[PDB]
Amino acid sequence: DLCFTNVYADSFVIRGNEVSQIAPGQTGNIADYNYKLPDDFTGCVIAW
Amino acid sequence: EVQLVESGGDLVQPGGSLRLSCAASGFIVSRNYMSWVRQAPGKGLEWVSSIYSGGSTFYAGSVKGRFTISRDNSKNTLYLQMNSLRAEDTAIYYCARDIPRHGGDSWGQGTLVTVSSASTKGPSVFPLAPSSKSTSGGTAALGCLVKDYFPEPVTVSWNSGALTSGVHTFPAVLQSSGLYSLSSVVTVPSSSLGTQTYICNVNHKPSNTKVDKKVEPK
Amino acid sequence: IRMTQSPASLSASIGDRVTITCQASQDINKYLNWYQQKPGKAPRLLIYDASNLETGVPSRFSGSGSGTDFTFTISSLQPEDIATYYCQQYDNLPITFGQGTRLEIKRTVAAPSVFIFPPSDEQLKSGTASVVCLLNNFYPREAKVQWKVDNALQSGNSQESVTEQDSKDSTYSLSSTLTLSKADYEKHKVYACEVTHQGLSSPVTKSFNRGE
Repeated sequence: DLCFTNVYADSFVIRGNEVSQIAPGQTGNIADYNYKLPDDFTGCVIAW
Repeated sequence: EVQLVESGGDLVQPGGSLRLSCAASGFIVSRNYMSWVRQAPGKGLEWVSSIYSGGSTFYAGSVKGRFTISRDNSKNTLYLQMNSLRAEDTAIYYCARDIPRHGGDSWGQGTLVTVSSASTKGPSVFPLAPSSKSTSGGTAALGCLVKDYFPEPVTVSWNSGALTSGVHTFPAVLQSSGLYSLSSVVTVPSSSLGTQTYICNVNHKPSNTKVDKKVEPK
Repeated sequence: IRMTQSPASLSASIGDRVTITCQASQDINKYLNWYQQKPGKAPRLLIYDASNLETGVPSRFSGSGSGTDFTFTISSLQPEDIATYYCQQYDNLPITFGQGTRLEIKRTVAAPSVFIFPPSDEQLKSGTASVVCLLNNFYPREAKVQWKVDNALQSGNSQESVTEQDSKDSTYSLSSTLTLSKADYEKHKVYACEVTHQGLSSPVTKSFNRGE
């Protein structure tokens, strides 16, 4: 239903144990030295 | 040299707050991964806390909210503020730098924490003077006895550290009174008994007890 | 991780081939370090990642593994190799160590030298006594030690402490501590400390006089 100005899709490859870290409010090597999701978010992490 | 004098702590009542300090030779504390292991007496080492190169703090389940970690850029000195202590935290604490994957390490000598309710009481120093029944043609032995000291550790030196041969310091054993004891003996030729003066030095760091006892064959 | 080390008392003679096995409960891949802790002195890092021995180590220690089960090997057992070795995994946040495998060295028996010390006059006049009989250079740590009180079996009043195995001569030292109060000391004058060693010889009899 909704409408917005743009949708930003970012893509990475992280090993399974670290998929938890790419979320809001997580700390570790991946979310602190490599990619940091903002504290507030409206988005859907998807991993296969 | 990465040598660490992580030496802070000796002991408090249950519910106190102690402050550890670590230290640093080739590197800066805030740039390399560091952590604090915990070795209970006679038990496998257990992991308490860990710091990262950008300030991330991770704790153990048993120390959630009682323990804190903190890193000091000014003087190295990785600080670990022990709070909300208890009567089962007694363990030797080792400062540790872990480079994560490429492999080097520093584990410093580490410091003893025995946190309890009892009070500190000075050692009782007693003379082991060698008996006249020692072998005339053999090698005689004589040593210095220390009784009823608290707390650990206690070091025994002979001739101000000049004599290391034949030194046998028995590990401390808990008596029924809650006070520790140890026995130190040495093996020296009988020819130096009347011409070399032997003195034992008991050391108690927590109470700064400096007792020197001169021992002579009778 | 429920780290599991299977050998805890393993004893080989000089220059032998032994092996330590650390086992885990998940896939830790290759991130398991092997430590060596000598008595009192701080632990050393021997094999990081489970497949890389640190430079400067002697070149006998080798380890290889992947996924759950890991193994640690010792190629030449030099006498100065007595320690306790630990396996650590450093990438799962609940970092859990292993139990340790206290390694020791085995050699022939030796004739022990037995000394005993009498209490000092000051302690005796201060209402307490201390009688210590000393045993040095014996094999093994396990030995038959007994006390005799009025020709009746005595138990629950003795204590023993064994020194850690020596690195170069592999000898043991034992001490027994006996304590009594002035009233009991002033009424009882024969005390003996007798120990039987594995080496077949005449039992040691220790006698002392009060005057000298």
